[PDB]
Amino acid sequence: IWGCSGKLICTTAVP
Amino acid sequence: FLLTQSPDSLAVTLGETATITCRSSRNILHSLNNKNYLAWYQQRPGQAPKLLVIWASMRVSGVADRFSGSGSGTDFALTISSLQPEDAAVYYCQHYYTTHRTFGQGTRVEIRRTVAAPSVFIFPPSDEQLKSGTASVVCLLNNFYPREAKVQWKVDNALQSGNSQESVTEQDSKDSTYSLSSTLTLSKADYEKHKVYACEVTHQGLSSPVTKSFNR
Amino acid sequence: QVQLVQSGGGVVKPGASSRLSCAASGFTFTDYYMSWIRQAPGKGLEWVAYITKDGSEKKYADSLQHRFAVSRDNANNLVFLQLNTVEDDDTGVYYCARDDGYYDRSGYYGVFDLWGQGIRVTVSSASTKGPSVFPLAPSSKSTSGGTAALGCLVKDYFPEPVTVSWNSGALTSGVHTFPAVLQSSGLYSLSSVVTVPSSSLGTQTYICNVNHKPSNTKVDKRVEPKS
Ligand SMILES: [Mg+2]
Repeated sequence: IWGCSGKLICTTAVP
Repeated sequence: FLLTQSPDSLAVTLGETATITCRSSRNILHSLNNKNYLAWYQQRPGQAPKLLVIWASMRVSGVADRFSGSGSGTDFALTISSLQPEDAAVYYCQHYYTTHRTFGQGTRVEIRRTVAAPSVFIFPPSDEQLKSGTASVVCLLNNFYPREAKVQWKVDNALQSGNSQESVTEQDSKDSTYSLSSTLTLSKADYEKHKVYACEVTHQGLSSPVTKSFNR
Repeated sequence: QVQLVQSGGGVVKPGASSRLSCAASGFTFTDYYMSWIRQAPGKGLEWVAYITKDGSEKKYADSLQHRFAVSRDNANNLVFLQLNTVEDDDTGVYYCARDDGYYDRSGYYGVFDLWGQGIRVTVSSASTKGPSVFPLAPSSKSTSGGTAALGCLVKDYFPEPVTVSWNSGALTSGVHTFPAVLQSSGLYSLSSVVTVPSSSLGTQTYICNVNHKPSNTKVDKRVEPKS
């Protein structure tokens, strides 16, 4: 219910 | 859940602006971040797609500032300013608002440049093929613009029909030109029944038709 | 460095099975979801399946009535796609792709940041045929000034595709490999051509590297001026 395949989408999802 | 791109095709001039529309059947903007879950790809021919934009408007590393994303709700756009020859490609939009990702049907960007006349080359059949009973003659029209070109085959100055095939390249990534091959196929017997094999070429960049020919 | 290299494909009969492969290097393979995507005509890009980093969950498109099976080998850095009871809809170019995204309780939301080169699958009852290769020798009838043209005619093969390189990949500038034509025989044909300095047709060597993977056929042809 919360994690990351790689990084890119989850380094830029929040703002 | 559809993504409809518009238009299907697009002719844009070098140094000018292309716009590619992507409409979604439904909203693709989540609440916990207030971003649209759309992406854009670029596919040059004979290459796999390359991702350009995520979150509808964020450019990815190593992507020129000419590629800009925009829109909200169900209506989005990719623009390409100061167009370059390497932008000649097909562009797809893709949503990731659910686990069932779908793509738009794609939008081709053709490029307009100055008129360039073709270099014409002609190739007789190889001795290697002439042992097989079939004889292929190839005519090459190299690096021209625009795409519209006309090729005529003359065997002993007689006009041929029903025995040649063409293939046009994709647009070149560097000079935005096209190339063309026309291949005339005969039996070995018919090939050796005649002497003069000509390829006559008509293109806008040529003051008058160019002819290349050889003797068997 | 970072890369996905695909293998497999070629011709397959209706109702039969085909296995596609993808080898990954240059990145931590066990950090990424992995997907398969195909490109048919008359309908462009289509996501078919993904596989998780590895608590192996897998998801598929439903239009594919359970017919495809995706698996993974973290150890050898491989992803596979098995196609079963193939139909006339399955002809096209299949890509594996590195899948980047986030997952929460509601599902996974991702994007494809690195793609394999692509493999062509052709659903057909027709039989495989490897190509013959003939030179397009440079002569006075190529020339133009001061540029010579030369090439190889690649003729009578099935199915698509063939790839042509020159001098083992070291000759790419001036190269035009034409899209294939369908001949009335049902077999394919194309030409690869290249422009070079006419001044050095004596000293320089020009070799076609034709590769017809569906028949595992390789042909290298030296194109000499004539004659
Ligand atoms: Mg171009």
